[PDB]
Amino acid sequence: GCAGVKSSFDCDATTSDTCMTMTKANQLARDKAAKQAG
Amino acid sequence: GCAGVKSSFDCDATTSDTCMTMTKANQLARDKAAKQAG
Amino acid sequence: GCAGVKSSFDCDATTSDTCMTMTKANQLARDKAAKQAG
Amino acid sequence: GCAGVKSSFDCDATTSDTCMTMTKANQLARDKAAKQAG
Amino acid sequence: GCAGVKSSFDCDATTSDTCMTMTKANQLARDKAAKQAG
Amino acid sequence: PRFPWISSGSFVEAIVVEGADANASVTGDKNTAPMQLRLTGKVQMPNDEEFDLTGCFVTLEAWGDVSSERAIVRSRSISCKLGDDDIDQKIAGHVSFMGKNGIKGEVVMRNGQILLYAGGAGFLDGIGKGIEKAKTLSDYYIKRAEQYHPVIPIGAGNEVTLVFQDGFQLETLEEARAKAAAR
Amino acid sequence: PRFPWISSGSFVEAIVVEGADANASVTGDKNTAPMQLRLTGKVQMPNDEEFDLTGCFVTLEAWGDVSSERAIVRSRSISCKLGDDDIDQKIAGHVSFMGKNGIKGEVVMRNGQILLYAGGAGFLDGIGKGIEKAKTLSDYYIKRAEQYHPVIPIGAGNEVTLVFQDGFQLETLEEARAKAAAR
Amino acid sequence: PRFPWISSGSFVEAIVVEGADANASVTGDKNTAPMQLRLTGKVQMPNDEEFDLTGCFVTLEAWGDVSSERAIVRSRSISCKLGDDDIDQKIAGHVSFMGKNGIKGEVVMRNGQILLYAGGAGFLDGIGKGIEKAKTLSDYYIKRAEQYHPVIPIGAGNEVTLVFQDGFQLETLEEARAKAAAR
Amino acid sequence: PRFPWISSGSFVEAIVVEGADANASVTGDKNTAPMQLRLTGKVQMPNDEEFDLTGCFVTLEAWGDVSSERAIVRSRSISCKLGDDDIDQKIAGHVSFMGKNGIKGEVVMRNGQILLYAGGAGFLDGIGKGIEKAKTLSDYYIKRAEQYHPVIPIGAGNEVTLVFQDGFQLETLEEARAKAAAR
Repeated sequence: GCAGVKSSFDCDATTSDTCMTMTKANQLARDKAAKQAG
Repeated sequence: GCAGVKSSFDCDATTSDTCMTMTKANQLARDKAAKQAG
Repeated sequence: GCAGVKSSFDCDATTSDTCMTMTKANQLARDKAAKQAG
Repeated sequence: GCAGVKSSFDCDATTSDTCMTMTKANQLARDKAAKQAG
Repeated sequence: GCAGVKSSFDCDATTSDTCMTMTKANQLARDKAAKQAG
Repeated sequence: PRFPWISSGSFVEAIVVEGADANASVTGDKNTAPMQLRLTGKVQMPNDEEFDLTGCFVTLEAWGDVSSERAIVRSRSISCKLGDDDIDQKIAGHVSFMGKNGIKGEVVMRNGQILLYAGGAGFLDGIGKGIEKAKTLSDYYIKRAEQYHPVIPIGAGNEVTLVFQDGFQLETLEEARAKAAAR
Repeated sequence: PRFPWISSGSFVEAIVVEGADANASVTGDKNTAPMQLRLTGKVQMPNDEEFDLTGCFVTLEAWGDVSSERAIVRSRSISCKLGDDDIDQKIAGHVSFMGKNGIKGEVVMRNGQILLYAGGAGFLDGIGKGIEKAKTLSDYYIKRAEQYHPVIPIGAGNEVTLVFQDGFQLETLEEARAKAAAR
Repeated sequence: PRFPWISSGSFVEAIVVEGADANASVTGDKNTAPMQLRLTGKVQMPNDEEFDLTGCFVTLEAWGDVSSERAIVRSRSISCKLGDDDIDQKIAGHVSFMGKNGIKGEVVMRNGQILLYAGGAGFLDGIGKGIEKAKTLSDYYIKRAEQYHPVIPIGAGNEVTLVFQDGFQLETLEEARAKAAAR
Repeated sequence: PRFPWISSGSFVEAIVVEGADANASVTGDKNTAPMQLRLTGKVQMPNDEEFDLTGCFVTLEAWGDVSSERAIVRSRSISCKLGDDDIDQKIAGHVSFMGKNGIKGEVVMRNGQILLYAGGAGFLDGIGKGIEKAKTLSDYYIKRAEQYHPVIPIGAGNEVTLVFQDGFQLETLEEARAKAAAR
């Protein structure tokens, strides 16, 4: 059969699995911080 | 079959699972305290 | 089957499960004491 | 039967198995570093 | 039945089993080094 | 000492800032999941009096129980910087939601697909044995479905009220170092 | 000391730079998979005040649990070079995503082909036994399918918020050597 | 000391020079297969600063795990001769590919012919027992097919990024002998 | 000392002079089969520099593993007579072929006739038992077929590259006796 109590989380917010290198994430973090400071 | 004694809590008041970040909850707490003080 | 000896308490006085916050119960206790003192 | 939860990684980025000697990889690393410095 | 995950290495580079004596391999190594130095 | 004595049983209205999923199994008290909330009221004290302690962080711990779909929370510490001083005391309090003890949610389980497959395998096995006039798959799927445990999810941004079970005297970091210098 | 006291419960918005696959099995807490993230905010402190600590690396550890499809992260250390000095302290913090504790993903399993073959062998065995009026292959395939364990994949470049469970005093390497020279 | 402090979490882009086949079995951590790669970038440090360390060899170790088709790599040592000096330090780092931890490949198994023969023998045995109105070969073939273990092959010439989990101070051989002469 | 420091990770192109058959069984690491190769390149060192060490013998050891059809080689010692001096040091290196670790061949087994006879005996036994409305030969043939173990053959005259896992200082025999005369 199925499970018991409701089998669902009521706010679906998963992570995005994109394949970017360490250096690209580093450059994105610089861009984010630079924008945020301004 | 079913359970025995009544299977229900008589005042349904659950929590709301909305996906907001720490900083957003922080800003909401500031708004709440600022309103309450006034 | 059923139970043995009588399965009933002869004075039904249960509690009321209303969902009110701590502060609301506190204010109700102030109201009660203030009325009682007068 | 099949598995349970989803049987797939959502960003397929595998390695390339080409048969090149140590010295050839060394020369490629020189080429890469020389280009990057310029 | 068969195996599970893919049963193949994706760059086939095996060794050559030729029957040559120690001294012949030695002379080949001399030839190789002499050519390489020039 | 410019700091009143927070008597046993004072409570303050707060708001959750970091939620968690309460580990609700026969062994959840030892696997706690940290939460956090932040004071947005005035500490209510027994004789209708207060002490302004707002805009401060108190860190918590959580673990749910399945019978009553609530998440039991045991406080850890406080943190306050009213002025040029710091505060870090340990609080043995707890958190109550909408009148009763512990925040309540809706218990959640995930063994839907695995249990479906196990039941299908068992039913097919039974009918296959019956109609003759698989079996070793079912035990694997049970052991795979038996490693979960129901969890109660708590959002971030719900209203709760912290309450101090045992009273204590609020003191800053410097006053703590100075008395620690005596002995 | 030109360095404020990072009180218990301060949090800072960050971004993941090295992902990982969370070992989500009955024994995952001991087989941790390192991640890493890098601070891109300002440390939020309890009384609406901050301390500029941006552009710094904090190294982590990870291990998922299957019930709640989240990846629990326990910080390891920090690293900062604001100016001509270095920083390397140990941080006992954690990481929360979108409000709740631990980053969430989608649990992933690979026993598709092996389980398919095992089930086919079992079904063929059952019908072959039934219709008479292989068997020793199935146990091998089960033991081959039983050595996996579901994993939760976490990309590199998602937004999270580090939070310091226990407060500490930020100090540089040189100030650490000098006090270590006393005793 | 003409050598900066390589803080915890710095990473450098590299390229694999010697591949390997990752021993991916229940016991692979103890049977490691050496790899090697060679630095072709500039060491990225936490506050957007670097240190030219290019054209140097760092030797590794490898062992894969089957669930996530990745090859976990634990560094061994470094080797550099910038100038007239030598360098040989021990590095406790690791290697990440395309964002996540460990280089990924495609797991490979070889029990095709042996398993085919074992299954054929078992099927023939079953039908031979059934239709009466070999057996001792099958156990030999299973024990011959049970001595393999899946491996993940890694080429030589793929791009990876080494990352130093724990910081250290780079020093040459001569500076190491001199301090070793003190005690 | 007219001899540079061979840093950790330097490699040199070589060529195999004595092949071997790699004992590839569950116990092969203890039954090693010696090989030998002879240096026909220039030692590549980390910062694009070299040291002429050509025309010298380095003796090895071998043992294969079946999963990856490779032959793992652990070096033993070196031998050089550049000039009027001798060299005999111990090298803890290994050998890599065509990019990856260990030389690769094609695994080879010989139980063709014995296994054929055992299978024939078993099949005849099964049908003889079945059609009634030899046996003690089969166990002997299994025990005779179970004393082999697959081997990987390596020719003599293939190209490989030795690589030194741990660095060392090259010294001649006389310089070794003189320092041994001190203590």
